[PDB]
Amino acid sequence: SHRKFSAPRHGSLGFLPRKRSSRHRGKVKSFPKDDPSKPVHLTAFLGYKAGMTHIVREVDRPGSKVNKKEVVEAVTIVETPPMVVVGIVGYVETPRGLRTFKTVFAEHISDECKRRFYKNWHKSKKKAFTKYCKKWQDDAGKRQLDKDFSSMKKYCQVIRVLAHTQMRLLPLRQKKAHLMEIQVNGGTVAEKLDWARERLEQQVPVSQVFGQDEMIDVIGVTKGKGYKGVTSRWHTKKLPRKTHRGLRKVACIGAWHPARVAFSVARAGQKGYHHRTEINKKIYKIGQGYLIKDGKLIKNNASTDYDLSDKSINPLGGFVHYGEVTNDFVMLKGCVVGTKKRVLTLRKSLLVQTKRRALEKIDLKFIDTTSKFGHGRFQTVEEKKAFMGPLKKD
Amino acid sequence: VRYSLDPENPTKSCKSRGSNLRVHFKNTRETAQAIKGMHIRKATKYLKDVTLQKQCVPFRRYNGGVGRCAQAKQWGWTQGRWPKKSAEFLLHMLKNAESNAELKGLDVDSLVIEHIQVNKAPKMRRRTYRAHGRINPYMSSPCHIEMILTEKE
Amino acid sequence: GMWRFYTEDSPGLKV
Amino acid sequence: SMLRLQKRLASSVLRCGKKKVWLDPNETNEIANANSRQQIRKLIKDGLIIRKPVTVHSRA
RNA sequence: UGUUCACCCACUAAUAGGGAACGUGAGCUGGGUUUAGACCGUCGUGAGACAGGUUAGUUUUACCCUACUGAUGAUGUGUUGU
RNA sequence: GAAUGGAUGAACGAGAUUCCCACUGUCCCUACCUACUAUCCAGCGAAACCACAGCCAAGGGAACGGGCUUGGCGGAAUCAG
RNA sequence: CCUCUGGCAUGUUGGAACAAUGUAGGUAAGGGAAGUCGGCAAGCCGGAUCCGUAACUUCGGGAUAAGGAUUGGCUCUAAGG
RNA sequence: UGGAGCCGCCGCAGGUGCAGAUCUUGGUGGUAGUAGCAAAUAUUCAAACGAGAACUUUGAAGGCCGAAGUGGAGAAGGGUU
Ligand SMILES: [Mg+2]
Ligand SMILES: [Mg+2]
Ligand SMILES: [Mg+2]
Ligand SMILES: [Mg+2]
Ligand SMILES: [Mg+2]
Ligand SMILES: [Mg+2]
Ligand SMILES: [Mg+2]
Ligand SMILES: [Mg+2]
Ligand SMILES: [Mg+2]
Ligand SMILES: [Mg+2]
Ligand SMILES: [Mg+2]
Ligand SMILES: [Mg+2]
Ligand SMILES: [Mg+2]
Ligand SMILES: [Mg+2]
Ligand SMILES: [Mg+2]
Ligand SMILES: [Mg+2]
Ligand SMILES: [Mg+2]
Ligand SMILES: [Mg+2]
Ligand SMILES: [Mg+2]
Ligand SMILES: [Mg+2]
Ligand SMILES: [Mg+2]
Ligand SMILES: [Mg+2]
Ligand SMILES: [Mg+2]
Ligand SMILES: [Mg+2]
Ligand SMILES: [Mg+2]
Ligand SMILES: [Mg+2]
Ligand SMILES: [Mg+2]
Ligand SMILES: [Mg+2]
Repeated sequence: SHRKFSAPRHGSLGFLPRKRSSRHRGKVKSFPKDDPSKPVHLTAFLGYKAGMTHIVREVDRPGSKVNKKEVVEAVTIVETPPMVVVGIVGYVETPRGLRTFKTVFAEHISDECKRRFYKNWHKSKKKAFTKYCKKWQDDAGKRQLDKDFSSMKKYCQVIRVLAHTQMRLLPLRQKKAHLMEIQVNGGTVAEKLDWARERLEQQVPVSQVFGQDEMIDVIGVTKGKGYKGVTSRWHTKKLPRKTHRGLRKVACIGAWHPARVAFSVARAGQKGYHHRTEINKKIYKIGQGYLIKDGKLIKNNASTDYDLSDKSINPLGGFVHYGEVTNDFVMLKGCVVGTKKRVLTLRKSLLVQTKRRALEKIDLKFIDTTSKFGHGRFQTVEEKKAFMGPLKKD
Repeated sequence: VRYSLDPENPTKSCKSRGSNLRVHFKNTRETAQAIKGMHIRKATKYLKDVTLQKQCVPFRRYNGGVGRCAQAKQWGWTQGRWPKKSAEFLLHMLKNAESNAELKGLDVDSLVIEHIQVNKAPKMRRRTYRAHGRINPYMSSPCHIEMILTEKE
Repeated sequence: GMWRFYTEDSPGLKV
Repeated sequence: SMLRLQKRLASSVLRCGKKKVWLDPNETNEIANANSRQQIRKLIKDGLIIRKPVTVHSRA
């Protein structure tokens, strides 16, 4: 018989094999369509989820009840120290797909990057790209290099730069810097390639990719939760108290007579550590890192035009389970995928953004900087020292 | 006695067996496959590693429910265990064949474990008392081991 | 042998 | 080595529990060849086996 | 109401209809049917009967194979990593 | 329907109902914690069950096939469920 | 419930983990039986002293009815041989 | 391989030929190194013996039974424990 009282089914099939993702670094499954017209640029970046916090802002959507009313708002800090371009890699269209065609690597490559290429660095002699870099200083090699670049000019269509992180500049344990292919979207391929050939071995900061009040897509791996039962992993009803063989289950897997259990039926398995591409996360603040002209410039982070203090986005006692954000960072609206410390791919949108909400200009009023390691009540240490007065530790 | 598979050159091939040993036939079999073909000094090392869990014995044939372990990747296998009694029972046997080489007058650290073979031995039986007054068997499955080393270097 | 069912259970009851 | 007998006899001689029997762990072997009581009574007098005091339960 | 069914109240965009061994008891539950204990009515001389009412009444087993869920791996590419 | 006992009835009942107050994770709606398990390991080590076996759709067929026909197809050995 | 006298080695094993399902305990915002055949299960209540106690009744009961208040520590006073 | 009896022909004689009987007696697998060795809070350090110690013994500590006892004595029953 039919099921009596209808109800929409639990969980989406558009997300499954609900298995542990192969990758850790979230792949960009599609870069935006390079119109050939606008100038060249990078489409993606690779940051790190340092931590959350508040903002306060005046909102300007006329019509709303909240028009010209200061709301608060959660935000993620994605610490994003500049990447280093160490390669380009040409692709060519085929009817089979999109074959990689030619990879030209830079001359010098950091041990940050070289780390990646060995499973055990302690034990290696660190001999990678050793016979490669010989090419970059002779007649023969330099000529072959030029012919490779020329061939890419003749044949290739898509060009991706290879860059990698500056694992050096982070509070993370790891030294093995994440590489990633990032796509150069812009003018003609010959122009496109000579841009990336100029950028080779060079820094690239965040502000060169992204701008403020820009919708971007966060790509990463979800905070993993191990083996989980069907009630956790699918949000199935619990069965009642009296159930004899347990109650965090599904009762009827399936009907008798497709005499197999279907792929659509809810089963217990891996919950979390899935790959996920959340879209439309507006950049409220691209924040300038600590720098030196005479003394430190720690202010330039979490100070606003209306606050004017001497904060950084770092709260008291740091971001928890992370560190100090001593580098440039972006500040997205809302939560994003994954854990603290997780490497996170940003990506420019796939989509022509023209909604009132997606063109809204964000002027921040106040960044909360109170500790997250307990219930914080002081924004800065100087404020605390004022409020408390002197302590026995003096 | 007659061993299965008599040696090629008896001159330089010491022997051993140990009959009717309380060691799990199945565990003893897998660790005897592992050891087979080794140079006797490697074999001994390998069994003392198995004793302390620095190396495993991959359970290939008799692998039903036997757990995975990273140590098995050395062997090209997913299963693997650290059967201690089996290693203690064919570290004694190795000791004896090494004894007899020394007696025979062979170079002891040229000896390869050329042949080793775990047979089932007649079973013991003691009982286990079960629900609703049923009485089921609770039987050991002991094993005859025997082996042959040979001068190869 | 194994108990299985009670005398007054008589498993597959179809009166 | 093994002194469960010597603790029993000791206890019975002392007329205490065998909680209260204390055998000197340094001088074990001497106790080991005590087998009889009166051998044990000797070791009682020599101070190798001793009655422990009562566990104090203050009424205060 | 054990109900299927039914009806009523309320909300709603709408409160359409069915199938899958009248889907689904090693998924539950066991209220109801449908053992044995008992009561009542009608019937029977009686033992007993009653798609007539009532109340009390043991819901076993998965470690096999498959299927599904997730988990190591597999052949290939000389090996290995990207 | 009147000792096949009728009508009653305080006290009593691990007896059968219905409502109200309180109280609650019974529920909306699920969540977190603890211990013993299950898990992996050393040692030890049973049983039921077993024609052969074990991926499907449809067909016909003793009128609901694992095996047959026609199609889809098929990749060692395993682990927890 | 904790202790001395006396008695034991955790009930036929150990180690490492802390997943899902369980078994046995707990706790839960707002609502409070909307859950379910059914308040099943758990929760409320609980001792004592002082008040206060209905209908009904076989006048014995109902009755700890219900419903209220108080309770510690310390330093004193008075009353009982 | 084995180590002491055995066959051809003509007649006679029969407890004379097995795949099945939920057949009988004996043996052996797969299941499987799987289920399992989870009731009643608890172990730790050093030493001794010893081929060998998670488990013996001694000492030290931490715990429990908590006099309706896991203590001290019998009855019945066992029969040398
Ligand atoms: Mg429907
Ligand atoms: Mg039940
Ligand atoms: Mg916090
Ligand atoms: Mg039993
Ligand atoms: Mg019995
Ligand atoms: Mg049905
Ligand atoms: Mg079923
Ligand atoms: Mg059932
Ligand atoms: Mg019933
Ligand atoms: Mg009946
Ligand atoms: Mg298991
Ligand atoms: Mg009448
Ligand atoms: Mg009359
Ligand atoms: Mg009558
Ligand atoms: Mg069949
Ligand atoms: Mg215990
Ligand atoms: Mg123990
Ligand atoms: Mg016991
Ligand atoms: Mg609540
Ligand atoms: Mg309902
Ligand atoms: Mg209801
Ligand atoms: Mg109850
Ligand atoms: Mg009353
Ligand atoms: Mg003879
Ligand atoms: Mg005869
Ligand atoms: Mg036969
Ligand atoms: Mg096991
Ligand atoms: Mg006694």
